[PDB]
Amino acid sequence: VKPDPPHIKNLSFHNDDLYVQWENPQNFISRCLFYEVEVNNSQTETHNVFYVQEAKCENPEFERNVENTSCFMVPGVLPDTLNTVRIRVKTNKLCYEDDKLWSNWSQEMSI
Amino acid sequence: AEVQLVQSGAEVKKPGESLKISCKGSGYSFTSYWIGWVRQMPGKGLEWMGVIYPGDSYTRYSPSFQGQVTISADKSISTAYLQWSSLKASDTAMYYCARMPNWGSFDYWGQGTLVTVSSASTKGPSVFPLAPSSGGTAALGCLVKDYFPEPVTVSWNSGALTSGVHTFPAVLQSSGLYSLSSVVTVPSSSLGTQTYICNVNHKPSNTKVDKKVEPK
Amino acid sequence: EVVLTQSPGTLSLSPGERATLSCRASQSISSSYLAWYQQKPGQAPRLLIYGASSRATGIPDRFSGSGSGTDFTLTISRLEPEDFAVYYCQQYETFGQGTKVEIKRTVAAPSVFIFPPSDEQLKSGTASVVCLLNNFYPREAKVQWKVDNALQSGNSQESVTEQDSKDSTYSLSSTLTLSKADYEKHKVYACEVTHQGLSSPVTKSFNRGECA
Repeated sequence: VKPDPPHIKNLSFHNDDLYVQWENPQNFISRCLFYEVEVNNSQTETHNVFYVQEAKCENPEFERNVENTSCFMVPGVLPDTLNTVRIRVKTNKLCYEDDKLWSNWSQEMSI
Repeated sequence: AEVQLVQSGAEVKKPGESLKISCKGSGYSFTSYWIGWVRQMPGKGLEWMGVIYPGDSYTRYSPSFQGQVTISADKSISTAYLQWSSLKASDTAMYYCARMPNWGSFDYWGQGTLVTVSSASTKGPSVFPLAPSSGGTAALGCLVKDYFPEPVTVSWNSGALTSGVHTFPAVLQSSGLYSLSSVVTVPSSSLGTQTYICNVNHKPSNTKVDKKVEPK
Repeated sequence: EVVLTQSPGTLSLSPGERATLSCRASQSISSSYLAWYQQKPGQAPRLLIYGASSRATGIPDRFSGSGSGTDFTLTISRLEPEDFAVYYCQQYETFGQGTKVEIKRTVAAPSVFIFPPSDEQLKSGTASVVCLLNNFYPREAKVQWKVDNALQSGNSQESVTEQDSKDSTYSLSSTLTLSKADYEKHKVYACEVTHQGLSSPVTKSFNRGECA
């Protein structure tokens, strides 16, 4: 009946201060946001638009698996022509309660 | 591997009983997408039930379905569930689970799970003839009556006859039992020179019946 | 909430023709949230278009979505026999009531037949009178039960076949059920059929206890 609560990975009580290391999967983001991508070329003489659910940098291409980076397949682009890309971020209507995103709290114990 | 959602088997339950259908997704990151549940009642359109984001089990329900059913998930076995605590006859439907990206569309579906809720007990059919006549051709058939649950299988002349056959879709009577008729068109000349027999099989009651449809 | 109304409920076209299904939204919705689905008889629905105009993986070029705000359109350029199914538009928790796209054939009048209850069933205590409407087009047909000269109400149920794969016609059965007690007090049992292929309606009847 209740969502999965936050999870403490590590703690440190250092000079009267608490430093908490939370396991952060960012599910609240992953489930609400998505990208809408617009591609224009000359073949393709009309604006092609697609949606992105996963922006994960896994592979197994000769690229990278690092952080501070996002990966996604862009259909409609041809290497021989000039193409213009334009991205937008859109929210998921299912995440809203009384027109408010991420509307609620969560319950945890530090002991 | 390709995305696939595989649902649990057909269920025939009594009203007042609990029920839990499962949906097991494979070929994708189970937690990356939401799982929805859609209901399709006999001969009717699609009804958006509710959805879950397996990642953090964030569940939402349509107002018509809230407090009537429970959507849950098991990350570890790539499974999504739909459940009733006390079924009513009115829950009789096909139930589909589907994968949904954040834009809300359902891109991959499960095969469906047929749910049949009745107070009725398994009961094989009473097979009565529909004898000719009252030119060209003449019609005849069998009335496959008062059975539960579905389906029944009607054959003619043990498979030797296919052309002209029409097995009507079963109809749910007020008694809670199904009734259906199979008919066939044959040349009027063939009557009394060729015998017509309908073979009714109702696998749940283990009943096989064969009726001789004679003229007059 | 948002309400989607599909127009028309039934689209009758020949194979090779152009199919235009329409989805009107009660309020202006973002084009990214609208999707179209196809559902063949006895099969799970398949997604065709999402984000109002984007084809799903493997969906052929003949299917194209267009529209914005309130008025959305699904277009099947050339109709392939597989394309005759029920199509639904959807935005989140909201689904359209569906559009059946059916094979249009030349109008065909039904062959009508009436069947009195078998003697076998009459010993059981109930009587089923069956009326067959055979091989017809279009589907729209009025069946009326007349016990003597009185029109009947909630004592009848009908059933239609799925459009034939070889001749594109339908068939319908009407089963009027009443008790042995009720059946044994009335003489005339008539089945009155109204259809486009019939100039005037066709009645088929029997007098109880008279047959070859």
